[PDB]
Amino acid sequence: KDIYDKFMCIEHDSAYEPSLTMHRVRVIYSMLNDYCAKMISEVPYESS
Amino acid sequence: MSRQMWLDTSALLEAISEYVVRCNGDTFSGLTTGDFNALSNMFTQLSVSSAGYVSDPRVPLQTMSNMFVSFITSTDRCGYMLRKTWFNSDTKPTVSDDFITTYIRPRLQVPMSDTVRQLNNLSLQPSAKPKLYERQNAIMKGLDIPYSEPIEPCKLFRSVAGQTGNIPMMGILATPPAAQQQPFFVAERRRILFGIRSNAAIPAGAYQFVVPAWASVLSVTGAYVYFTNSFFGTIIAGVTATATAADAATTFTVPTDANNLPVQTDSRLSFSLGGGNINLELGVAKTGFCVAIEGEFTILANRSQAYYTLNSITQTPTSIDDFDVSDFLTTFLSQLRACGQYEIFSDAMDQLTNSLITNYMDPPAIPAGLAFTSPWFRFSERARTILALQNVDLNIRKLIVRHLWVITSLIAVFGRYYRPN
Amino acid sequence: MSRQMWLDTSALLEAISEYVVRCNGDTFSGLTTGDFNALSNMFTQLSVSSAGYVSDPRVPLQTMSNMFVSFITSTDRCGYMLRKTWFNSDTKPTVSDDFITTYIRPRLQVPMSDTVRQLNNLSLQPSAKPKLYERQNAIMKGLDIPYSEPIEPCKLFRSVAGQTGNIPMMGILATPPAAQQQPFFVAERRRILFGIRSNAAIPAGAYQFVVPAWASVLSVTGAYVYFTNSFFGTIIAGVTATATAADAATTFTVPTDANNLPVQTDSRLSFSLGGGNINLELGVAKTGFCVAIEGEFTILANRSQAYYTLNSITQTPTSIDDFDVSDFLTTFLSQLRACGQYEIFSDAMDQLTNSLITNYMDPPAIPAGLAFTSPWFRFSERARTILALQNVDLNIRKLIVRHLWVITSLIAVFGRYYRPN
Amino acid sequence: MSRQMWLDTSALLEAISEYVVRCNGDTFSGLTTGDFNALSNMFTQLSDPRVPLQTMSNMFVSFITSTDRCGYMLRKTWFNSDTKPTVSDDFITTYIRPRLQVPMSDTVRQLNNLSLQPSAKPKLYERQNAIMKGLDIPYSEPIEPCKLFRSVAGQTGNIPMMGILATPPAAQQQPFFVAERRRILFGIRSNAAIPAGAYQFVVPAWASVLSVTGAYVYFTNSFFGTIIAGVTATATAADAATTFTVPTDANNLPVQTDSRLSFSLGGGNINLELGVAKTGFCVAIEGEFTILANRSQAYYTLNSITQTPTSIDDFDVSDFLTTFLSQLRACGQYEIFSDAMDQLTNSLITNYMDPPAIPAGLAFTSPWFRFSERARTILALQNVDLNIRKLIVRHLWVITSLIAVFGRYYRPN
Amino acid sequence: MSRQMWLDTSALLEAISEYVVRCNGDTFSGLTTGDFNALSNMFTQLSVSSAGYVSDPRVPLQTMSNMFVSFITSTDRCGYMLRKTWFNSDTKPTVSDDFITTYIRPRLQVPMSDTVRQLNNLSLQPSAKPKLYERQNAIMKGLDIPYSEPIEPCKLFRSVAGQTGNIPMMGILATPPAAQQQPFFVAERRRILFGIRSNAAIPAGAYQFVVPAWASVLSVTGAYVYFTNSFFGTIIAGVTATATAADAATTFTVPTDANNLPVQTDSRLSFSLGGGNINLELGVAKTGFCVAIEGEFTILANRSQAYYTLNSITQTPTSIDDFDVSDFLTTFLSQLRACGQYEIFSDAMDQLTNSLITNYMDPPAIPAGLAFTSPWFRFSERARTILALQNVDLNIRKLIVRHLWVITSLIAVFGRYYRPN
Amino acid sequence: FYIVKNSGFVDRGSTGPVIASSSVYENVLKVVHTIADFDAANALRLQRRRVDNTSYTDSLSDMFNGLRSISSSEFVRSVNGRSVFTEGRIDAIKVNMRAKFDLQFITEEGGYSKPPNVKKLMFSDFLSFLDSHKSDYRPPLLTVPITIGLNNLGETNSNTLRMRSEAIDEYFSSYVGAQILVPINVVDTRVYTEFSELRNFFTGDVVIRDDPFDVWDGVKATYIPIGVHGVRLDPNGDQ
Amino acid sequence: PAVPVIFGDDLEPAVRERANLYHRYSVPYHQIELALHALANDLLSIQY
Repeated sequence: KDIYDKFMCIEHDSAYEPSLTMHRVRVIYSMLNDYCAKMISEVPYESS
Repeated sequence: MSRQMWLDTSALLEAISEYVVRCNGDTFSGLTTGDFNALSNMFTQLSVSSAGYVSDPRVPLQTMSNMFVSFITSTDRCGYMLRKTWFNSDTKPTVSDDFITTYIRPRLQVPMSDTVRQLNNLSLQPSAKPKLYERQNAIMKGLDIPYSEPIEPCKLFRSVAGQTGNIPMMGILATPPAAQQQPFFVAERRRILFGIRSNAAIPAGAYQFVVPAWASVLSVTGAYVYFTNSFFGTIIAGVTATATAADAATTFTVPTDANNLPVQTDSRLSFSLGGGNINLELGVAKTGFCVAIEGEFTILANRSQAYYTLNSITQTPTSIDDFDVSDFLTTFLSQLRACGQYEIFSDAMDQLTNSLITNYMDPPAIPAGLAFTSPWFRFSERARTILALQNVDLNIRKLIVRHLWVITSLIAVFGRYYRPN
Repeated sequence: MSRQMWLDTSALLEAISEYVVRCNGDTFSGLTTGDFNALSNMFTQLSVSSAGYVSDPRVPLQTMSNMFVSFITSTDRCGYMLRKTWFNSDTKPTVSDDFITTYIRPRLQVPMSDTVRQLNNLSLQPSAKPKLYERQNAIMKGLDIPYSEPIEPCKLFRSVAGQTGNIPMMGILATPPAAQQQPFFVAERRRILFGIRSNAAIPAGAYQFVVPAWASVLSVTGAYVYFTNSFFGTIIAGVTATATAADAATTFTVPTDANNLPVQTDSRLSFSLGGGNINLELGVAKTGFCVAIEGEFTILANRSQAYYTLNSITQTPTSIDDFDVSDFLTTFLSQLRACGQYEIFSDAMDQLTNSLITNYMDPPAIPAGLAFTSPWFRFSERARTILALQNVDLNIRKLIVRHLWVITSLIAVFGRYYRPN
Repeated sequence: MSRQMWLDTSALLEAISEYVVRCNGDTFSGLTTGDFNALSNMFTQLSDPRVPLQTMSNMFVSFITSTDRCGYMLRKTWFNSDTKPTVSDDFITTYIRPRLQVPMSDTVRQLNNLSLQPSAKPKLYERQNAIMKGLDIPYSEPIEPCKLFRSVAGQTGNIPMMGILATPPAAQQQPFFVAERRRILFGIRSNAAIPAGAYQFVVPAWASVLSVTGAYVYFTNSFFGTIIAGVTATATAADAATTFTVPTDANNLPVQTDSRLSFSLGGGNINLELGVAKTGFCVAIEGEFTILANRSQAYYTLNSITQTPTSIDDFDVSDFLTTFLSQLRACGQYEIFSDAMDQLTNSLITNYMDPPAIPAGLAFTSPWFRFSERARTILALQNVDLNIRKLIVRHLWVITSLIAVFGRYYRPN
Repeated sequence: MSRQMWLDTSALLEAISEYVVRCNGDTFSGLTTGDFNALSNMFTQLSVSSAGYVSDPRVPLQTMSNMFVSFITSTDRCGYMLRKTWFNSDTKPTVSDDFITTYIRPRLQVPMSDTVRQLNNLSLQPSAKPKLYERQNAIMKGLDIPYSEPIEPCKLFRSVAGQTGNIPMMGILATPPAAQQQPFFVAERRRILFGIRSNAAIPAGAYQFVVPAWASVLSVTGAYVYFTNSFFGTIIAGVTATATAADAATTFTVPTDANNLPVQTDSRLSFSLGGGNINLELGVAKTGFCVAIEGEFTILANRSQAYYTLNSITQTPTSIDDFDVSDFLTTFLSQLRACGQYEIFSDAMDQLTNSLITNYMDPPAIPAGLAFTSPWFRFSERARTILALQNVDLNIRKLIVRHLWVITSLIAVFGRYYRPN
Repeated sequence: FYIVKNSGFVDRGSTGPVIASSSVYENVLKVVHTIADFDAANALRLQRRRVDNTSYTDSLSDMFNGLRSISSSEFVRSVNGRSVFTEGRIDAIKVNMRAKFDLQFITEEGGYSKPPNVKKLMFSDFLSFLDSHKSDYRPPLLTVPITIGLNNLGETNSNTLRMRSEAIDEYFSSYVGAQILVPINVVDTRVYTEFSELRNFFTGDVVIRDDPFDVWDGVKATYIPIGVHGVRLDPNGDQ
Repeated sequence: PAVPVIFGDDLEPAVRERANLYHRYSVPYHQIELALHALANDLLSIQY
């Protein structure tokens, strides 16, 4: 239900607010930091 | 909705087309062309019911066409358009149908748009090959076509008591003659020509040619008028093209110009075939002759209504052109073949055509002996057929044709971007 | 650099032209025209050096032509453009030259430009006389041409097994016939011609015609089909155009349409010659007949590739047009003669066209029998020659013609503003 | 209800079948195969599992039996549009409804036309679509040329043309184009030698949509296992090459070579050139035959039909009815149905011609399951406009197939 | 990269296709069939990952093909896979091209996959018409093919010392005989033929037939062996198909079975043409005879290499099939024609073929005499021609053919979804 | 989204996963009026006219009344345990506006004691919406709720007669009543019946270095000049 | 099966990243879900 809201903004229609897409481009870059830069490094495992 | 609403939208789609052409290869980065903005603004207005700004047209344009094809395919939906009322009045109907509500709606600015249309008939160099809009208005509301707009006389041709056809006469004009036959008035693409053919010389004198109803609305500028023996590149027999530097000048007169008009001269002439009859004074006797008028032809002011309303049509059967729809269909057809729907589409138009015709005659039933020789897009031939029904009074046949034309035109405009896949 | 980089800039210069034409005599005192706005901005995009309002657009436009001629002449510089790969791949070459740096680079907005372009092929009324840019793309990248752009059949022509040429086949069509000959297929500017000539009457019935490889690309709309005896104005003997109101109907059918198409009738038709053959049915025997299709000719969808790729060519030697380059050179030539370089240029070109062919044949040397019968700008002829070399196989020949063409055009565009002084 | 609404269910039944044949003998004890699991869920999505399938066939026969019930499916309108109809018959209410997933389902269908190895023998569904909505058939699917055959100007039929090919020639006759199950034949029989040069052949209508891959083109003298007279399949290592060309291909296609060829008859004409004169020659193309892209419409629309009467296959229906019939004969209901169908067929023809009356000269030579024939019959009425005949065929077909699909589990008790 | 990487990916694509056909019309509303799930997951692995969610499978597939064509057509990019070493090694090349980093990469599971493969060769009912994958493995790595997989003998045919053709022999087997001729061994689609034809009789007794190289790996089950007089439907002249109700039993014997094999019996035979020569004992004299072995033909376990390694090739020139590539190209060709590139592509292929040929002969130059008589997609022929080059060592030609095939196959797989517009 | 007099979906006795819903399926709707866009919907809401002596109505409402109302009961209709829908199709108004649908799942245990509380959106609410946005200069977003009842009768198992059939239907009526809705087709779900495939959907790769990279940050690498030295001044390009 | 991080540098074998320094885990997450985090490898590359 919360699929990346800062970028979706269901409340606004990108077709009447070209401004949104601009805002998105902005978000994208900040997402590099919030998601892309966080590297999965620990998958837990056991011997069986 | 309104017949007007469809025309308006069509006009817009046509504008979009026009500007797509204007923008082709003129879209440079770092530069926002005034043309590109207009093209863009139009896109917006197309999908005005779902957007206030548009990125790339590739999609909404497609969608619109697809839906449109899905519309004029089902009689159930587009039925309201096949009724006698839709072609007559501007009564805003109520139709619950996604396509109609979403795309068909007022587009032109009133009244400013009309003002410009009028100011145009007066323009110096109107479009040589005009848009469908103009034609649509002529054929439907019977409005005027620009005074300086050139036209090919042969299209204007219709059937008259004397000679039944125009092209058919080519065969007879080639066969040497027996007696001094009736005068012939036939026409080509870039020139109109008349004369009298005989096996025995014609007494150099005064001869009167009645100008046929169809041509009595023509006018020429920059015309050379000479004597000739061909017609569409086909040799005419019973005609002399021979003449001597000593021959007595030959001239003709028109009820408009009080002055004599020279023949076989290098002078560019200007005259009008409206008003009545052409008086030709043959200066030297000739064994059959053919006068040719080659120049720029335009329809006279306020007489286009004759051509486009089918008032040129006096008797049945008659041969008639198609107002050039066929030259526009091309694209939509090529798109139908691209996805094998060309088959189903035809069967649908047939149903449409029939369903349309039906609504015109009381009681509601396909007339007797209605047999189509050609497919929905060979209009010319199909109109001939509609116009040849002896059990339906003329005025109605014309309407059937005029109405069917508009719809055909519309299809040629709205379907172009069809791609279901 | 990239072949694409050259095209893009050509399109720009070719666009600058367009707008210069638009602004002529529309440059008023207090007005600001979207056209002049576009133009003045485009004047800017030329020179990498500076971006100030151009008070005299003549200057930079000149400097550019001059720089170009000085580049296109020296094989040490423009050599890279004559490699096999330059006409093939979009791989930015490692070349450093003052011209290429200052004037060549990508300029078309992407992806928009392509979008517009395709949307265009579907447009209703495309330019009747296309910029070079369009051909450049079809000839080089094999792109589609507008679905409803007109074209003159005869250009489209190429040599076939049956008859060697088109224009030459005229003289033979003039000579009365020995006896019932084999079918002919010739093409004029505005019409296609086919039929069978004979001195003796040939029976009434069905007759099959194989449409040629070059003409199976055609499609017509708004057409009048009839019996004539003229080819380019010349009289065809061994054919009759006679007929009478009693004669039985003479219909012909095409594979693409399941309906009979009438001949010698006033109805306007539309049909596709891409079906592979015409089936004619003479209603009454004729002492030699010739059918004519006069209408609007268009190249079927996704088939223009045959014409622009030189794939319609099957014989050798062959008749080949020039894709209209001749019509664009006019300006450049008249500008060369102006400063007395028409001479010195022809010599640098011969070195170019030669050095070009060289790189096309492994191992690297001029072919034997390279007899150039005409100068660099009569392309139509020089092409026939390249395509007549028995040494090199067909493909490499064709490739050279295309590659040559592109260079030729590239000149026709960039040279124009040339004035050495 | 909707025509789509029926097709959708038809597809679901053909799916029940497919997975049933998949699960045969692959049903083990401590193992639940993915196929069985699907099959199971399909059974549920429809209504021991034999009882229900039965109830369904029953109620179907019961329905398609009475003209009062299924009347609407017989109207010219049901086949023409996707307009939901007003009808309350507790059969349609219980079994016919949308079952395919949109838009996905369609997307797949197209991705399929580009698939490398499509089904060699497709489901009725694919045919129904082509015939009804005019959809495309996979580009790589193969067909037997002789089915693609319709009557043309030059010759009446295909098979009948055999007895004429068996009779020695009188004099150099007219070109002939005929087709077998796995090959195409074309040439010119004659009792007198024929010079060597260039010979124009015009590819018939029906055959102009074919395309062959992996084909051997050689000179023969047989047709459907019968001797062709007035033709010589003779030659020598010295004879000059006998090539041929098509518009679609710029190069020469050799004959009598061990080389595998792939060309297309969409150009409209074959240009053949003999290197040595022959006392009658017959060229054969034997390979894999597929129908060119976007031209499969011709075949399934009956738009490839020009003359009257004409030759017409059954779009393979006969092959699917086998099951149903065999289940009819085991009930005695074979006759009853045979008749009820004779009415179903009349009524449908009726609703296609105004005014509403069984047209002049309608005697059926064969029963309802010999479609290939009854089709010939309907395509034979010249007193009724052409196009309307075609439609009645197409339309009649769809109902037939639907029967072939829904009756199978019929066991009236 | 690795030749292996390309196969693993090709396999995946072939799998996607398989599951598409599996899901056609089996995609119902309330359920996720296993097949669909698998198809879904395969789509997921095709793209990168950074290709996000798959809302419409048509797009990623479409995108992939587009990138593939712009790759496979540019020598500069796909060059690496044209050098000798790419075919004969699993060396990860140091090449940077975003098509490969995106799509080509090890996809198959090891060693489990390899194992499942081996197990299949021992499987009861293999796929009758197998995937390009299998062929790819055979032609390139020379792996084994399923023991029960059937094949049409006539494909296997290659030129031998005696008869140099399977099809050509037809025109001769139909010409009556001059005297007792040499034995002949030919093959059809579903049967093998051998015998001796004479104008005179042939005594009863033992006759030896040397089973040809190409056929010495054939095996048949469910076979009927009889006397016949047709070959591909063409009648065979100089042979008798006559027999008396009480004739002397005619039997033959192969080196793999100690028991005699009957002729003209309703018994279904099983034997293999491997091991030596067929010793045939003719019961009653006949004026020319022809034996037919008609049944299910399979390639003898573990000897498929002969066929696919192109080892069964003894003489030059030679007959050779295409391993069926033509049957797979169909779609890609249709897609090419449908967007106008069939030509631009056909050019780029000659370029690819030529460069490949090149890297196989030291020193690096297109061998003289090389001239193709067919287009890239008619492999069967081009192979013949490659194999006919007298200049190059036989074993190198053999390699070239094999190599070209793999590339060609790869095309047939990856290009299918091409749509540039 | 669609506007309709009354609706719901009960499929009692089914073994499928869906047995009830606040909405219906697309094919059950009969579109008799189509409101093109927010503007138009808003415009109709504002065309008030006098009906009689003391009452007025408005083109939008006026249009809503033109719809046939199908008795709540008729939706939960059942025959011998299986839900059936003898009624026709639901007359409805199609409004082409962008809208968000709030999905909600409810599990039907089988114990028909406490009726679930399903969120239903009435025509009245839609008007209340159009009036709070009458002036907006760009279309507002309507959040349309849609509940789906999941079949979880498995936890309920006995053959004893407890209540009357009529009671069960009455229970399920809790799902009907909605006037503004979005088709069930809108809800995109994947439904697995064999655990196996549920897993095959949920599987992915992550390749990870066993030991974390050691990233050096404060490395100080600066040039240092060597002592005094013989300096050669490169000579200029000569001739 | 192969190193996930693609460093374009030319290094001494001794220190060159190699396959056996990594292990690949199959987790109950759809690729779509892990997607973004996979970019870290690309970022880790051009930066260090």
